[PDB]
Amino acid sequence: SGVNNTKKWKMEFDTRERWENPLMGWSSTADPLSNLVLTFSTKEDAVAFAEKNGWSFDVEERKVPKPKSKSYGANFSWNKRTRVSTK
Amino acid sequence: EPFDNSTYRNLQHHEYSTYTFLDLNVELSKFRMPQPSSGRQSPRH
Repeated sequence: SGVNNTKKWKMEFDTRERWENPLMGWSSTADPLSNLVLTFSTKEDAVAFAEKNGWSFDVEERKVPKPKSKSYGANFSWNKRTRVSTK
Repeated sequence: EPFDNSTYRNLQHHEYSTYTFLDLNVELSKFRMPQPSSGRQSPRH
């Protein structure tokens, strides 16, 4: 329930083939840019880096939790259906 | 009459029954008045 990991933009590369090593069963791969993920302070800087290096991108907007409206009194309302049946 | 402070008279509680409280609450209801209504028959309704 912590949001400290949702404050920096990230850039990542599409997942590629990941097969099983015949000897022991490791996750063998042949994609060098698989574990490389960059961080960016703002979306514009990230897209500037993507265009600068000539990488096709598809930017997703930053979702933000909509501001709710909490109230302790509504738990014990008299006319409404928000009255809780337990504590 | 002579202010007999020496005796106890609250002995009526000795001859009480299991349902005495609720039974005496029952016929007391006709002296009550219409309870207020909140609208819906239940918070879940």
